[PDB]
Amino acid sequence: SKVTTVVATPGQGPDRPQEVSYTDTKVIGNGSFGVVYQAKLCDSGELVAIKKVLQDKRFKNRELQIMRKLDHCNIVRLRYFFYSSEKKDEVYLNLVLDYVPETVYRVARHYSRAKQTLPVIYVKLYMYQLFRSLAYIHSFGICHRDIKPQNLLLDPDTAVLKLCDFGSAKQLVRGEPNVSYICSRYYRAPELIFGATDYTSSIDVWSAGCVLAELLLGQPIFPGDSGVDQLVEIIKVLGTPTREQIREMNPNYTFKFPQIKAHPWTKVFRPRTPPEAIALCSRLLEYTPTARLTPLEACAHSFFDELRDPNVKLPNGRDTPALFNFTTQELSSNPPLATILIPPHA
Repeated sequence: SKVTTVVATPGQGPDRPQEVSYTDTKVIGNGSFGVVYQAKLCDSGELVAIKKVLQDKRFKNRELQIMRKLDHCNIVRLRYFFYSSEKKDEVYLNLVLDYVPETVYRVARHYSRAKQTLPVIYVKLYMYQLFRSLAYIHSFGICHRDIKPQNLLLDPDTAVLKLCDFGSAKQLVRGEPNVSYICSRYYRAPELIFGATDYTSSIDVWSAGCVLAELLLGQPIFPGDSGVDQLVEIIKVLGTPTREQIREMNPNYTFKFPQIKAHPWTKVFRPRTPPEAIALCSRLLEYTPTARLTPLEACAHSFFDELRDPNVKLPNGRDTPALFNFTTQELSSNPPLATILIPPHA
């Protein structure tokens, strides 16, 4: 019934605002983040998302500034943004984003409620796409700081994955400190749990490594409602961290801990799990942050060879989505991998 018309600046490109118009405005959800809507652009009939947060008098919005610098097919694209007015005599930023209809969390839960596990092909597609999006944003020095299944949108028909929510994202610089209260419960890296403030982008990776294990296992790998609990689940799997490992994570703590041996990664997963899946996990979920693979080194991992097979298709008969359209930016961390990341037939 209702057509809202606004004058919005576009996400990227030059600063030249246009008349955008939309209708069918539904709440998708709301939380600490503010409110997220769905709506339908009057022109294309194309669906979009609108994230509405209150705007600080004092400062320019961080999430906005980051979103404008980003363009990559595995990351929700900021189409437009505008300023408007639930709390009166005050100013709201509105980000108009790509709409993506599912989330990994919901899909994962669907498979779980049905006592089944996601087919490994879908794990392979999704994790690979997530590892690219990190590869990209990390190359700008930007850390997302809140990797978890809910922030992984999906189109079930096209198998495209898009990372979302940059509300916690920030650029890490060596020698600047950073607040250690930023990851979500099951996915925090140990350095964070221990309250370190000299952490690096390798936190985003430890999280992905949790998302992987979650998808293979059908339930969270390192659950717990307290730091202590999470830490005991971690030690159960990785074994007692050494002195050298603790210093690498957080110097101020080098507590004592329970002396537990490592339950070999092969004994952690269901029996017909692929060993490359396991192999990958073990290199992602490392105590020492510098020992963790980088996101690009992940994409080039064996687990992902099937995606580079020239005959791969989706179970529904369609082609796999863009997997190979790397840019110079994405590759800057380590350009030789192109020889493995871009396969003969692409």
